[PDB]
Amino acid sequence: LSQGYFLPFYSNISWYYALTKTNGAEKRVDNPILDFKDGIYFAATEKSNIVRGWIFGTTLDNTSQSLLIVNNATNVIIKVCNFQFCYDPYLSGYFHNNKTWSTREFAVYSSYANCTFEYVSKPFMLDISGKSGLFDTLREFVFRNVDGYFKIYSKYSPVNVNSNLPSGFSALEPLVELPAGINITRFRTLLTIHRGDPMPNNGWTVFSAAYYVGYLAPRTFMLKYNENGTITDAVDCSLDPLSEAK
Amino acid sequence: CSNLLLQYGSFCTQLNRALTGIAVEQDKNTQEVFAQVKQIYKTPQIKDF
Amino acid sequence: DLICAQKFNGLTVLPPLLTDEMIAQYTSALLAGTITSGWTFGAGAALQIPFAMQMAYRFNGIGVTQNVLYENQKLIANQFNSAIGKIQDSLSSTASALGKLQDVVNQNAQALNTLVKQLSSNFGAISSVLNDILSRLDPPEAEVQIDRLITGRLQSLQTYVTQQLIRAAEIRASANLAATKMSECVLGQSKRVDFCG
Amino acid sequence: GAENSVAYSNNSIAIPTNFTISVTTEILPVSMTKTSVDCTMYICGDSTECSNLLLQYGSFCTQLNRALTGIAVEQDKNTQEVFAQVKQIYKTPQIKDFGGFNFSQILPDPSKPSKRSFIEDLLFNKVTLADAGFIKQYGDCLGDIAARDLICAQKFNGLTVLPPLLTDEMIAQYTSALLAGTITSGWTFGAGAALQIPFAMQMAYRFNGIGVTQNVLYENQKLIANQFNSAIGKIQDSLSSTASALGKLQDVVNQNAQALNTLVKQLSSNFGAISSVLNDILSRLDPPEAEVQIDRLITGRLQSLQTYVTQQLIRAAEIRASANLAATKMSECVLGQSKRVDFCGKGYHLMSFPQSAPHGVVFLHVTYVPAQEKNFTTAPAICHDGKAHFPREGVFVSNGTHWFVTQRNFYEPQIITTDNTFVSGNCDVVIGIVNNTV
Amino acid sequence: CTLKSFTVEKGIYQTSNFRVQPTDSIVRFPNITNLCPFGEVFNATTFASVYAWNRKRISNCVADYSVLYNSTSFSTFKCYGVSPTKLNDLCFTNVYADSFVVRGDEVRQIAPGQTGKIADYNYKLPDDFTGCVIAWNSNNLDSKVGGNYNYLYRLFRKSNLKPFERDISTEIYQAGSTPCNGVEGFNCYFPLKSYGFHPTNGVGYQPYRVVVLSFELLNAPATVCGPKKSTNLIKNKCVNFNFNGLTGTGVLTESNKKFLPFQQFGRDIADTTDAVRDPQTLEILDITPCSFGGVSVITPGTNASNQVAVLYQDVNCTEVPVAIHADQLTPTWRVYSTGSNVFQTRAGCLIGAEHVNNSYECDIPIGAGICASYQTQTNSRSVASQSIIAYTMSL
Ligand SMILES: *[C@@H]1O[C@H](CO)[C@@H](O[C@@H]2O[C@H](CO)[C@@H](O)[C@H](O)[C@H]2NC(C)=O)[C@H](O)[C@H]1NC(C)=O
Ligand SMILES: *[C@@H]1O[C@H](CO)[C@@H](O[C@@H]2O[C@H](CO)[C@@H](O)[C@H](O)[C@H]2NC(C)=O)[C@H](O)[C@H]1NC(C)=O
Ligand SMILES: *[C@@H]1O[C@H](CO)[C@@H](O[C@@H]2O[C@H](CO)[C@@H](O)[C@H](O)[C@H]2NC(C)=O)[C@H](O)[C@H]1NC(C)=O
Ligand SMILES: *[C@@H]1O[C@H](CO)[C@@H](O[C@@H]2O[C@H](CO)[C@@H](O)[C@H](O)[C@H]2NC(C)=O)[C@H](O)[C@H]1NC(C)=O
Ligand SMILES: *[C@@H]1O[C@H](CO)[C@@H](O[C@@H]2O[C@H](CO)[C@@H](O)[C@H](O)[C@H]2NC(C)=O)[C@H](O)[C@H]1NC(C)=O
Ligand SMILES: *[C@@H]1O[C@H](CO)[C@@H](O[C@@H]2O[C@H](CO)[C@@H](O)[C@H](O)[C@H]2NC(C)=O)[C@H](O)[C@H]1NC(C)=O
Ligand SMILES: *[C@@H]1O[C@H](CO)[C@@H](O)[C@H](O)[C@H]1NC(C)=O
Ligand SMILES: *[C@@H]1O[C@H](CO)[C@@H](O)[C@H](O)[C@H]1NC(C)=O
Ligand SMILES: *[C@@H]1O[C@H](CO)[C@@H](O)[C@H](O)[C@H]1NC(C)=O
Ligand SMILES: *[C@@H]1O[C@H](CO)[C@@H](O)[C@H](O)[C@H]1NC(C)=O
Ligand SMILES: *[C@@H]1O[C@H](CO)[C@@H](O)[C@H](O)[C@H]1NC(C)=O
Ligand SMILES: *[C@@H]1O[C@H](CO)[C@@H](O)[C@H](O)[C@H]1NC(C)=O
Ligand SMILES: *[C@@H]1O[C@H](CO)[C@@H](O)[C@H](O)[C@H]1NC(C)=O
Ligand SMILES: *[C@@H]1O[C@H](CO)[C@@H](O)[C@H](O)[C@H]1NC(C)=O
Ligand SMILES: *[C@@H]1O[C@H](CO)[C@@H](O)[C@H](O)[C@H]1NC(C)=O
Ligand SMILES: *[C@@H]1O[C@H](CO)[C@@H](O)[C@H](O)[C@H]1NC(C)=O
Ligand SMILES: *[C@@H]1O[C@H](CO)[C@@H](O)[C@H](O)[C@H]1NC(C)=O
Repeated sequence: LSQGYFLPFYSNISWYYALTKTNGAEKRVDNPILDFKDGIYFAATEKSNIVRGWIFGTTLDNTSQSLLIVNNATNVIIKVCNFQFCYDPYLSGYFHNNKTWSTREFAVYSSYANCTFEYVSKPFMLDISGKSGLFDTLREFVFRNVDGYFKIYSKYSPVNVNSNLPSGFSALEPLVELPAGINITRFRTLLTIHRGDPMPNNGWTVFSAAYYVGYLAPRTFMLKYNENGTITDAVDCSLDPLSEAK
Repeated sequence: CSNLLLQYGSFCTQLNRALTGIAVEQDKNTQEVFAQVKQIYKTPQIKDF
Repeated sequence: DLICAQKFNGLTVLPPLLTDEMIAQYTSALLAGTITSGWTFGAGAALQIPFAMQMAYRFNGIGVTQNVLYENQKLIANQFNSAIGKIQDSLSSTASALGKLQDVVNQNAQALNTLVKQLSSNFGAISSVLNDILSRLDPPEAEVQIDRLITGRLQSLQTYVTQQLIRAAEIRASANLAATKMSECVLGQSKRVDFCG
Repeated sequence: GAENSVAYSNNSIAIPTNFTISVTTEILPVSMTKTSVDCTMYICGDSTECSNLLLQYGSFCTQLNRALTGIAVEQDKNTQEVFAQVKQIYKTPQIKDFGGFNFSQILPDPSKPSKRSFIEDLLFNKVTLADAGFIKQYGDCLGDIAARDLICAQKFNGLTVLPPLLTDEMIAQYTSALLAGTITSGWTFGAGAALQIPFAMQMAYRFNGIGVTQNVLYENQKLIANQFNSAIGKIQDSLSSTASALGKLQDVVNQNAQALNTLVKQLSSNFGAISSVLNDILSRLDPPEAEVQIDRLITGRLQSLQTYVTQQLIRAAEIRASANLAATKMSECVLGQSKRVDFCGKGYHLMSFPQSAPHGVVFLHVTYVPAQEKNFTTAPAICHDGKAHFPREGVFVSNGTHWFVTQRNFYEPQIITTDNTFVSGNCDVVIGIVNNTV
Repeated sequence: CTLKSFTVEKGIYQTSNFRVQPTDSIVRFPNITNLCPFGEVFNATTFASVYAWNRKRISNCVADYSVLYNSTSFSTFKCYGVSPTKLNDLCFTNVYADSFVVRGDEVRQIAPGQTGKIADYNYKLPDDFTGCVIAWNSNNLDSKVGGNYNYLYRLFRKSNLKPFERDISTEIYQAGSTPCNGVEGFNCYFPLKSYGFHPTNGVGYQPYRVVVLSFELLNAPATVCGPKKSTNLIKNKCVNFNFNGLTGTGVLTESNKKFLPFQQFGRDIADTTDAVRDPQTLEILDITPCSFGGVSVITPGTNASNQVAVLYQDVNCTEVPVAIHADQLTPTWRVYSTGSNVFQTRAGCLIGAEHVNNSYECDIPIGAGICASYQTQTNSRSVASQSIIAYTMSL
């Protein structure tokens, strides 16, 4: 039995879309400044890897230390700096004629200076090329700011569903703990919008994706571990009478 | 204080198990004394004893 | 009140599964089978027999042949009534129904009240008021005092539960005695001397 | 329960005209798993400095081990008091002509290596004994790959299970001697030497001991034998399928196993210390600073051992009460015929058969349990020659205009005669009286 | 010694454990042996300001503070959760520096429970710090003859800092209810102020360098280890072992359990490590207790005799010398480890009692239907001796 900040079972989770309607008529790009509160749970369902970054902070400009996570093609780049973000941050995926990706635009911040933390992990490449079908991947993260530590927990899973966050139990393994001593209250996601030659207007287009924001609250959870040390089952004591009896 | 009691130990499951055994034993005592039969006989209206 | 303090301090009294009226219905069924069948309902189905005959067999079962009962029948009945009448009256004013039952009830109530009053024991802490500990010390320095209080209150609960286990052992001995008596004294006629009177 | 209003009868009786020899089964714990607890192995493990701290702390565990040794010696004494019973080891009576009564599945067979009967086989199969009944060697715990079992943790943490002194096979030998003395002598072997008696006539005497004369048996002997065999077969099948043999015994075994597992899992309690890992305390703090945390751990684990021993003493009090009850039922229903009501079965007790079971005894109580009732009219002290007449072992029930003096628990009407009814007192003083006979 | 009495009555007694005392110590620290930079940490030209305090990884290292002894004397070396004496016998999976400069009178503020401008607006050590704090006067280094006006400290702040949380604002603080819109004034405050460490100031006003070494030890592979010298490995004897700071007393054996690639030790149902990955050979060694529980001593009584029998509970008679590790026992014990009268029971292995095929009544109940008795063999076998026998109990 462990008392901690958990995502309560069957909680009200905010679903956000990123999709182009018929023949580029209705464009859905949504980067609202959500509240961090006591850490968050963020789930991304996508076919093309479009949800590629995060912004964390309090004032979200050069007034306060901020955090940027960019999971672009070359690496994952975690930068705790005085990020003077522009009004509508997003990444722009540049597509080369040679079927390669040159996704370097940086429409997220206008500048950065006098900052503390830089981090790059696990040299890897992840494609954002358009794929026919439905959302093929579900990527889950838990973000916390505890005792001067920015904790990220992750779980990656290939799933094929029509939409809306397939029901199931996910235990997120410790991904990375960062020694960033910053105050975080508000955050916004970084999506990537396509550019190149998808349509000769050379405007803005997006691929289908969805992201999900849930709020951590102080609960008590009954967790079970296997010999590997992996959480294989969890009970939310406050969910219902049966879970409280458990 | 709940966190301190959680890391301190898990005595109260044992304590409540003992108390639940006591309560079930009280119910079983009442069953073995009073019930002891599964036919409820009503008062014999004919009172010429 | 005392009971409000017990409820607010996590101590609850679970009601017995059998209500007093179901207990009375069991006892009425036993009395009906005893004054209509006598003892045969303790083995199989109740076997009707007039009371003045099962009393004759109960005489037969103490070495006093039935020739004694009917030849004094009326007197016997009245005497029993007189006898029952006496416990009809003394029980009304002697407070003998308290006996060991009032002692059991007072013991349980006093144990619960003692458990409640033990919350004012410091147990070596700065105070027994957990909120005054928590509103005067930071979590580190309050760890020691709250751990002392936790150990003390856990030991109080352990003592309460152990004494309840011993009390339930003696209550179970008395309940086994009551079951044996109702199976023998009520469902038959015990030949044991000074067992049913 | 069902409402069964019985019509009180100022002058009528209900005499059961047909019985039902029923083999009720009860299960009584006789012993509990006796355990030994090592002082330092549990509290400290392999530590010289923790051993010194426990030495200067106090000498609690000598008293704790004295209590546990008393519990174990009492467990052996309970097993002697119930199973040992008669020391004379009577072997199976090869002559098996028991008047129809079979005992095939209750008397042990030499075919299988263990002299344990088939009913005993089902009883031993039903109780799991998943903790100590199985044999675990030190080589098993020394070499393992997947994960250390609960029993290995208990063994490595000072918690050992001492085997009972009486082996299950010699427990079965006690029960076989008791069964042989019961089916050849009946009850005379509970007082002196066994006095041989053919089973049918001691069965008739066991009816005589419940107010039902022997006139029932030799007249119904084949039916009696077949009824007992059918009852024993039915309880055999129910034991095979209903898992009712668990009852009290499985609860006791699970209680002991759960207590030991709680003791093991409670080593992870901090008790206010920095951690429950004694070596992490000892590998991060100096002996002065480590003494505070190790003393907190010593107090917590000493309290855990004290609690374990305290409910072990309470559980052994319950087990001793149940074993005294088992000895009373063994020496009042296997060595005799108890006249106590509902002591050895719902009906009128005939005998009982002890069966070995894991840490307990199963009694197959054979009881009378009459049925097939029939209303008659009854009037006592019939007035003949102006004198009251009372029925000696009779009831004075009536057929149509015919009055018969009848046995209590079995409808066997007989004519009124002076050798069956005794006269005393002038008639007319008695309240309900009527002669018209003898 | 178990009964705590020089006179022992006839019976069977569960002696606790006194056979084995380990005589060897085993240290298995990994291959690092590289002197950790304490001149690039402690001997830095300039530390950070307490408001913008630095933090660094330590990476693979041997942490021997002995190298710093003739470099400076640490006035404050309070350690939390770890004793200083044990700092040389440990391995740390993660270590952080947290270096800054304060005033002397404020070093007492670098502690879990503290209030003050440093402990409320600047650093705020947590309540479960479990690292430790080193501090030393640095008036010789961090002091200019005109006063060093670096090392800013946050003087005002709208709320107390969280544990280990940094805060660089450069904003404007409002004392009253009159907005400043980011400009200075009379009610407007710049939240940072410079110390001004002149050399000839009181010791409370002189600079102190604080390194808050926050270190955590987990099941991850050890990163920083102490100066302890790694010995050989003994794989069949009861020893004292210390692999990565995880000390204990037991028998190490070859194990076939599978660990995660980054797991250093396993755990039992209790909080006892039953397996450890030796970080030099990377093998997995099972850990077994030195103490063997189950040894019972069968005595006819000290006044009667001094010969005893020993029942080893639930063990193979062949394995008894290996089970109790008879090599390390005294020869008087090794008499009862092997021999001729080594009768095997279902309860266990009985050594020291001459098993007889006769069936006597029980005298000392052993277990599994076997009893021992002190019988007169002098009149039995010509001229023989009073001796202990074991047999199947008679029913
Ligand atoms: C983290 O930042 C938030 C907002 O940036 C701080 O919350 C504000 O605190 C000030 C001063 O107490 C209040 O006047 C505001 O009303 C607060 N706003 C909100 C939305 O809470 C918070 O105090 C900061 N955390 C720390 C530890 O300093
Ligand atoms: C992904 O983001 C990283 C971070 O900005 C990019 O790497 C930078 O590349 C520029 C120019 O090549 C360098 O000046 C920076 O030093 C790099 N920073 C880091 C942290 O590596 C990278 O180019 C981006 N990938 C793509 C495909 O645009
Ligand atoms: C980042 O912070 C530094 C430190 O304050 C700034 O550098 C100082 O700038 C002021 C201008 O007001 C000068 O008076 C100081 O001499 C500078 N000090 C140093 C060490 O350079 C720097 O300007 C800040 N960055 C930006 C982009 O403004
Ligand atoms: C504990 O972890 C190990 C290693 O990851 C698991 O063993 C793997 O199991 C999967 C699925 O059966 C196999 O595909 C891998 O090849 C296995 N690897 C190894 C090293 O055995 C093990 O299953 C985990 N434990 C549990 C209970 O899931
Ligand atoms: C036996 O004792 C009873 C008393 O228990 C006697 O009955 C009593 O007789 C006296 C005198 O008539 C009355 O005053 C009492 O009220 C009667 N008591 C009862 C219970 O009826 C009875 O006479 C005695 N008989 C003999 C033969 O001694
Ligand atoms: C008394 O009861 C027994 C048992 O119920 C009766 O015997 C049964 O007779 C029926 C009909 O022939 C059979 O089907 C059953 O199998 C018999 N049971 C046994 C145990 O043998 C018997 O007939 C009854 N006697 C009277 C007079 O009612
Ligand atoms: C979730 O929260 C939103 C915002 O308050 C609310 O409008 C909506 O009804 C909530 N949904 C549920 C199922 O509670
Ligand atoms: C007795 O039991 C055995 C084995 O169950 C069976 O073969 C035999 O027929 C039975 N005899 C009687 C009379 O029931
Ligand atoms: C006996 O009389 C009662 C009361 O009328 C009746 O319910 C019952 O069926 C009768 N039994 C017999 C066997 O006649
Ligand atoms: C039987 O009782 C009747 C009625 O009182 C009586 O007339 C008759 O004489 C009695 N018979 C005998 C034998 O006494
Ligand atoms: C019993 O009563 C029945 C019905 O009254 C009658 O037919 C029968 O002859 C009587 N027999 C005896 C023995 O009284
Ligand atoms: C009850 O039986 C008695 C004795 O036979 C008799 O005197 C009385 O009148 C009967 N009462 C009734 C009406 O049942
Ligand atoms: C270091 O050792 C040398 C050699 O004796 C000594 O001269 C020097 O003073 C020492 N360092 C300090 C700070 O004393
Ligand atoms: C610290 O650095 C100075 C300058 O580089 C050097 O003179 C001094 O010897 C160093 N001290 C130590 C202990 O390395
Ligand atoms: C550790 O060093 C020793 C001695 O140089 C060597 O034999 C061993 O292979 C090394 N192991 C590793 C894992 O580096
Ligand atoms: C002891 O080990 C030997 C050698 O394998 C084996 O034959 C014997 O059965 C073992 N004893 C046991 C398992 O009790
Ligand atoms: C006792 O009998 C066994 C049975 O074979 C025999 O092996 C042994 O040598 C005999 N003598 C003893 C045990 O002293």
